[PDB]
Order: sequence, then structure tokens, then C-alpha cells
Amino acid sequence: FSQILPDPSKPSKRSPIEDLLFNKVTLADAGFIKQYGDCLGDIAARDLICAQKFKGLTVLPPLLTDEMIAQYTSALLAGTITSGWTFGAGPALQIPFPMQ
Amino acid sequence: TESNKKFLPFQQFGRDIADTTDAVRDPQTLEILDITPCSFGGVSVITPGT
Ligand SMILES: *[C@@H]1O[C@H](CO)[C@@H](O[C@@H]2O[C@H](CO)[C@@H](O)[C@H](O)[C@H]2NC(C)=O)[C@H](O)[C@H]1NC(C)=O
Ligand SMILES: *[C@@H]1O[C@H](CO)[C@@H](O)[C@H](O)[C@H]1NC(C)=O
Repeated sequence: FSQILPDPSKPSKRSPIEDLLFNKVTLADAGFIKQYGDCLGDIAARDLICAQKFKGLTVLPPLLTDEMIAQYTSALLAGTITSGWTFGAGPALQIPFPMQ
Repeated sequence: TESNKKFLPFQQFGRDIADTTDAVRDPQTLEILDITPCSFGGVSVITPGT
């Protein structure tokens, strides 16, 4: 299962398939770490984001970031690998993999 | 603010995508300036029940 479990060596809690997925989609610009006066200096070549911003159209950050989503996934998969299908109803019960 | 955009001898105004004036030229000094707004967005209130 070395291709789906999270990899400790990575600085972020992610897995190789997720890592390959994240770089195959071109997400729109964001980050909002600092915004005021950005398009005044070296971004004098105006970018579309601040041009939209100056007219009063804004976006908001989501309630859940990526990190805790990765945590939920690494929870469910670890649950289903070592406890069969019983943890969906009551307490977890361990079973060796071949018998499952 | 002061910008470094090149201008033609007979050009007067610059227009953005929104079709609103952004860059002007000083009628008596002959230097190029840029216009940007000053305000920003709104606020929010967090409160328990009254
Ligand atoms: C589980 O499978 C993965 C991928 O099939 C193995 O990882 C690869 O191992 C080869 C060595 O044969 C390396 O050349 C690759 O660079 C490895 N890739 C990755 C993504 O790790 C892994 O060794 C296998 N685990 C066991 C215990 O055999
Ligand atoms: C009048 O305009 C000319 C043309 O640019 C300029 O050279 C001069 O300094 C101006 N003088 C005054 C008093 O505004």
C-alpha cells in the first residue's frame, strides 16, 4: 500500500497520487496574504485579479483548507485497511487482512 | 503615483479594460501620472446572543 498511504518524508502530510493530482489542474490566483498597493509597484502591468478587485467583486476563503481534508482521508483509509467494515456501525474490531 | 509608461506626442489619455481613465499627463509640466482608488472593502460583526 505504499502508493496511497501518506508519506512521512514529505514536508506536508500528503500522498503520491494526491501530489500528482494537485499539479495537473490550474487553480486560479489566490493567497490574500497582502493585497493593498500590490498593483502599484512592479505589478504596474496590471493583473486581472486586482483589476477585478478595484470594482468591488471579491472572493472568500473556504472553511476547510487542504490539510485537514488530507487528514480525514488518511483517517478513513487507515480505518478501512485494518478493521474490515465494522467501524461504520460500532467500536473498531481488528481482523487480519487475508481473512478479510 | 508616478509611472514609466511611454507616450506618443499627440496622445492624451490612457484607458483600462473597464473603460475608465487611469493615466493622465500634466498639461503644464509634461509628465505622466497614474490614478488609483483609495478605499477598500467592508467589515463583519461576531457576536453571541443578546
Ligand atoms: C510498493 O510498490 C512501490 C511502487 O510499485 C515500490 O516503490 C518503488 O520501488 C522501486 C524499486 O523496485 C523504485 O525504483 C521506485 O522508485 C519506487 N517508487 C515509489 C513511488 O516508491 C515499493 O518499493 C513497493 N514496496 C515494497 C515493500 O515492495
Ligand atoms: C506657462 O506655460 C509654459 C508652457 O509650459 C511654461 O513653460 C511656463 O513655466 C508657465 N508659466 C507659468 C507662470 O505658469
